[PDB]
Amino acid sequence: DRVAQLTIGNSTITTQEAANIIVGYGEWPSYCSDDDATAVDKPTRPDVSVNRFYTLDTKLWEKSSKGWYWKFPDVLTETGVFGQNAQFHYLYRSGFCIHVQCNASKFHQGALLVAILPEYVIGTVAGGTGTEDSHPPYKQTQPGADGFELQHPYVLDAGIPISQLTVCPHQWINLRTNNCATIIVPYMNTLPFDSALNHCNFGLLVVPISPLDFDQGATPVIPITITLAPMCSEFAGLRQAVTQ
Amino acid sequence: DRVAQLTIGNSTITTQEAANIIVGYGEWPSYCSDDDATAVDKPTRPDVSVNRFYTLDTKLWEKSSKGWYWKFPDVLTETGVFGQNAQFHYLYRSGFCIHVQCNASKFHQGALLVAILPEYVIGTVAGGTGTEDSHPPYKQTQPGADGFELQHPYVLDAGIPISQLTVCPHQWINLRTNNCATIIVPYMNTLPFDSALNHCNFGLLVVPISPLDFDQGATPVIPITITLAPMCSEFAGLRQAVTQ
Amino acid sequence: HSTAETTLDSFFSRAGLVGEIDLPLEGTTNPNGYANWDIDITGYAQMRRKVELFTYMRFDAEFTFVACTPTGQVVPQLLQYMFVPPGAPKPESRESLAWQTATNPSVFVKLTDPPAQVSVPFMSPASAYQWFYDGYPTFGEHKQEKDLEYGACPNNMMGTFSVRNVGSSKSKYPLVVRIYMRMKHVRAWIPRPMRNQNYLFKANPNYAGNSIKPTGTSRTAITTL
Amino acid sequence: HSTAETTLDSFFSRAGLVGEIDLPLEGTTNPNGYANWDIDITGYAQMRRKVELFTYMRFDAEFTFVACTPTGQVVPQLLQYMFVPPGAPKPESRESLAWQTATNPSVFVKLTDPPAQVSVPFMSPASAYQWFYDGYPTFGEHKQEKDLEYGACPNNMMGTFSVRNVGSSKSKYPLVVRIYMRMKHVRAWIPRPMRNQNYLFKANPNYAGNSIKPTGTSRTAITTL
Amino acid sequence: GFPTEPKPGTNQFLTTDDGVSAPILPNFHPTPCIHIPGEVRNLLELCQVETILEVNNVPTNATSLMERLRFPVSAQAGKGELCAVFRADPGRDGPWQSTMLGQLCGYYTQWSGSLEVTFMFTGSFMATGKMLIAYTPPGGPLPKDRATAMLGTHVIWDFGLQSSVTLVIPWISNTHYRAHARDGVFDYYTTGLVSIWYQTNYVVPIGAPNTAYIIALAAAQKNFTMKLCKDTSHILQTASIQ
Amino acid sequence: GFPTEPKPGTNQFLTTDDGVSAPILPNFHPTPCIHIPGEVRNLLELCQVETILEVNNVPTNATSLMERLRFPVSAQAGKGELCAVFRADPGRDGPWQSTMLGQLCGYYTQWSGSLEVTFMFTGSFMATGKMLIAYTPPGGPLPKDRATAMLGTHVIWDFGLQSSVTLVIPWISNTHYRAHARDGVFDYYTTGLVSIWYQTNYVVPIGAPNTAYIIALAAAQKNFTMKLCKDTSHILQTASIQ
Amino acid sequence: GFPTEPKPGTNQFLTTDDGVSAPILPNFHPTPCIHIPGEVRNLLELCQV
Repeated sequence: DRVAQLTIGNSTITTQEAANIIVGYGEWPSYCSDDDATAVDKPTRPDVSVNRFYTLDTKLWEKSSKGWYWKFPDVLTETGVFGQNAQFHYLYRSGFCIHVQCNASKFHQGALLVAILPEYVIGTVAGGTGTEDSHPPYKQTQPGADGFELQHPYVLDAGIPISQLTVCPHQWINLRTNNCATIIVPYMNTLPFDSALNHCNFGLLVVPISPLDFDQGATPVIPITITLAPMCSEFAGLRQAVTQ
Repeated sequence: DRVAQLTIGNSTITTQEAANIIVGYGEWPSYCSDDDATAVDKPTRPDVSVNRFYTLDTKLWEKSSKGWYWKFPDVLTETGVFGQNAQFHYLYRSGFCIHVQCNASKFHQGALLVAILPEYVIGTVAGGTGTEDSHPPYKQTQPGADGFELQHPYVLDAGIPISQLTVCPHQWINLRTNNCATIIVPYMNTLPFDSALNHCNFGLLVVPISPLDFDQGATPVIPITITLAPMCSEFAGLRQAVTQ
Repeated sequence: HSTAETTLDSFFSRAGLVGEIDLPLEGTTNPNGYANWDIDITGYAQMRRKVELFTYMRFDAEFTFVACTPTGQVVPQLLQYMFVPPGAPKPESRESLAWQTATNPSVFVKLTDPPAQVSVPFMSPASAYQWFYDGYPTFGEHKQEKDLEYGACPNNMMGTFSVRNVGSSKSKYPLVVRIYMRMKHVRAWIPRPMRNQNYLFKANPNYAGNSIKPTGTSRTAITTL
Repeated sequence: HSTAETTLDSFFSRAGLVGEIDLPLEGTTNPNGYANWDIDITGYAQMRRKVELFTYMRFDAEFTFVACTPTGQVVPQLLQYMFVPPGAPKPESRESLAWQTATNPSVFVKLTDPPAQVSVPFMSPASAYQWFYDGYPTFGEHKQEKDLEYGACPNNMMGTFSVRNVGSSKSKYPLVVRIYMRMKHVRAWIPRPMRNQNYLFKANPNYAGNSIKPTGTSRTAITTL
Repeated sequence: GFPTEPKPGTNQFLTTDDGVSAPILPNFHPTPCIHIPGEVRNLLELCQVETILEVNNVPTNATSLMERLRFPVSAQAGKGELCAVFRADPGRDGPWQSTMLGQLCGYYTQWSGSLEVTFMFTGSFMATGKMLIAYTPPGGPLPKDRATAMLGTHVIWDFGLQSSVTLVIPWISNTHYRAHARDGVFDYYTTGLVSIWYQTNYVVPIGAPNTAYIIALAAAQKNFTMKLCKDTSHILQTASIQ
Repeated sequence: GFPTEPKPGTNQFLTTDDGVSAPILPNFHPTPCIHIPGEVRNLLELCQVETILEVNNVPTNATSLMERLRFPVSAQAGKGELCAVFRADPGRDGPWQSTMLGQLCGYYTQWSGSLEVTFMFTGSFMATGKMLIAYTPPGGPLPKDRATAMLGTHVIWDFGLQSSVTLVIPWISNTHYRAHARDGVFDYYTTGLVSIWYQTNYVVPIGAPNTAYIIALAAAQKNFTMKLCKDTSHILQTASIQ
Repeated sequence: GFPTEPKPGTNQFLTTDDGVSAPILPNFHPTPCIHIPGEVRNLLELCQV
């Protein structure tokens, strides 16, 4: 139960210090029913070429880090064959298998909260005073694969408490216990299909709740890598490639 | 299916470039039920002497023609034994088999829309400005066998779009495909019988949607002939002959 | 996806304005405390355009009468509505003897009561009403002077609707009666092209010949949006 | 101990204020005897905070309209409420032609009658309403000037609610219409953290950055009550 | 009497309320209903009947109105030239406004389903040619050339004995229903674009016309549906109707 | 008509009355309901999900808000020193206000059932230690020392591979339900007190941090129930929301 | 009481409306009907004379 292997497509992930697997809302990704669908054109289900593990950028965990987030359909729109299909097709649909990995040693300590927040809408500080109706820039609402850093993690940059973020599919990475978190997310939206460009079904939040710490001499560079794989990907409404 | 023969009475029509047969509103002409009738006198059903093909005047299709129309009970009221019965009797009832014929060559081109418009009420241009409540003359509402030419085909001289005239039993004569149109119309009215003089159950419209064209040298005279036969004719309420 | 909202009843069973009667204190329009409205739903464009989508129509209807002053003010006044079928005596005054309604159906309401509502059957001698009648109602010569009768079908002329102040003296307030109609148990035959131009008159499809506008919007070029 | 009072219906099926419309005699706020309220239950904190506990919600509702003057006085006045779905013509005046309601649903009531009440279905083109939409409604470049559209989901924009004095002259009294909503047959998905800071605007979760208060009460020391 | 308690909505007159009303004529019996041809049961029956699509909605002249009903095709230079273009949106201002489908749509807020457009070639028997009718789903800008248009849903049409060809505009949407598309925000519900290109060329012998016309007829498929009644965008009346 | 007789309550508008109301749209049919993940049926489903309990509700500084989410533990002098303390009352001002349970409680006048608090040690792998979490039922004043705290319900927690431990605050009440406890008279409904003590000591080798933190997560048990809906004590709004 | 909602037509007096009306004489019983010759059931009986 502490060891596990995730194989999908032509990619395999290994781990010897896992903490089980979470299946968001107790549901596995699935394809769209014939009665839940509307688009009449036959969709493309590329399978193995898009349903595989993509490893996005690595972040560095510092004793003062606040946390980061990634919007999901988004992080992959410019990567591999998944990205190509997401650009050529109007409609997209899929679940995800997210595997956040971060290892240290038996002498390091700290705890990361890895959670999935559906429809993660970002807010602004409203000019500090709260009298200015400002809005988050494109660079912040859809940060891409590089993710974005939280400025006010306590309120998740959206006026909501992070202490309650656990009502969402989550898992923790407690260095003294495990070195990775695995969460499987089904397609969640009020529509059977939607644009992979304009809409971000959910956001991945990785936030340090218990600060990283260690004594001088132990390796100081502790990376946090994000690996994710689409599941049951379906695309429809073919046309030319659109970036945004 | 491209060839056909229509025999009724002592008349026969032949064609080797037809486009099937249309049966208006999916119903064949029939006689009046004993429960749909009111007039108590026994009707006359002359059969073969009136249910036959009558060939009315011929029109010339020009590269600039607008289109023509014929009101139906009317076109026949002064022809053959059908006309005599229509004049001597107050009440009349019957269906029709309309066969519009027009042939050219494999080098001519053009398309005629042949349609049946029930209760085809004619309107006027209202003095151009639309402030004068003028009305169409008898010569135009009931043109007889010579038919009448449309002044504003786009609106069918009645303020309605010709582009939607296809919701009525119709057929096209596309010179590169067929050289005739056959439409069978049942008796349509809100009464079981009616006057063949005062009321015109429907109108036959022949309108060029795609202009006639050909190169100089090919015969320039392209006629459009209208042949029609009453079906299941019934007359009642006998008296002296009335013209109008 | 359901196809229920496109049935004839779903489409037509919605009350709409078809009549409007004025009963002012001073003026030249029904200033004697009574009015005779010729029953014709062809006086208003919205309702008219819908029904004119079909040639023939058979249906029962629900008439609602909303009354008040020209400002929308509700006043304590008693009115009498009377249906006068063709042939019955039309009232010539507020105190006409015809208001005895020994046989005609009448409704007595106060403007303070909720709008009067009533059910009407299909009362045509024909099997259906005709929004279009391509012919004349009588025989004989059809001269210029009588072209007024072209397209006039008596099977659609259901009579008159009369209103009055239930009294023998002038009313203290100016009134207005709006008539709404809701069709029920609808049957319809032979669809036609939908009205293209503005309506000008009731008994006919006349259009302004100098202002013949296209069915819709236009653009600069056929190759550009 | 029963768990019935914590079902979604028990929790949400309680009418609460969601709208308030003013129809004064003199002023700069709807002084012409009519008003157009954009249907949005996000204008009042109590009702808003509850529904924002969930991300998506599907439900039918019961709207009640309580009308009276600014002093709470009941006056003999006749009003007309009209639901104008998106696309329908919004009235531009008290005598607008749109008040004919040939198709839109309307309610005519006197302030002396008990508050009008009506049932509304789930009318979104989506399978549920979204209190939160993390995205834009249209494609293209998203410049500073158009950031106004972020988080705006048309599937939640149900139209307008219009009110007027049923008349052609100025009303004799100043009016106020309070709109209450009671949810029925409720389905809800994906719970979220409950509003932490004061609300400032309707179409968004903006908060005063200089007045970020703690979720709750505070104390001197962690080792003392 | 029986204890009652009137609720809000009392006395209101809801235009679309389907209730009972007192009958004005007791024991009245309507004229029997004869059998009449062409009875309609559902409006969708009409949405499936093809009516002329005004693709050539350019001429506004008084004498040139009849030519919006058909567009030209003729001998070209052989470089896959563009013939015509138009939005596939049914309830939007444009070519579809001339069709019965477009008109009935005006009465409903939302629609769903595949559409179809039949093109009839009215040239001469001796005229030959191949066209490429393409349908570009949402997001795809108006294809600049044939090589771009052919990447979407399309059909190569060959002129012959069978005068017409049908381009089916399959229902390819993100939402189950589409509200009417307009410029701006509601362009979210756009259906896409249709464009006719010359696959080869309009070829003809000596003695036959160098220009022929095509007539487009449009309607809906069997899976087409509409919902939420509303009034058409236009009211054909300016002043009171006399 | 049928004899009726209206009673008191006529015309009143009761906010919570569940009656029938006239429908505004006849024959209207809602958009089909697709399947959506995470559907909630009862709020008690949420009261059982653990959310971070702000035991260290001391820092109010702008930059120090994130540290209320965890409290420190470190090498001591070995005399059973006190670590932290807090009231077990769910719907009372204090640490529980940061939890989902505490927030949902705000919407109900009364509650009943056992509560649970899970403590997660986020020190290093080399750090060891044993703590004593004690729950003191009503009447018991804040225990002055460990020898007094251990006389109530408690659990000795040993740090190890299993990072967390759960302190169950059993439902020990005189009444079947408890209304929210406040200072003064309503302190009658107090649940008690929780206090963490050092059973032994936080031990660590050379090279490992001398201070580590603990994160407390709280929720309700399966026997937890709430009744009598009311509005939360706070309204997040000062002026009109624009 | 039982929630009701009066519709248009309320209070109107329709001459031909066939409804119920309060009886003025409770338990009143009419004089028995003897047999009388020439009873008419339908006016069409007279149109044939």
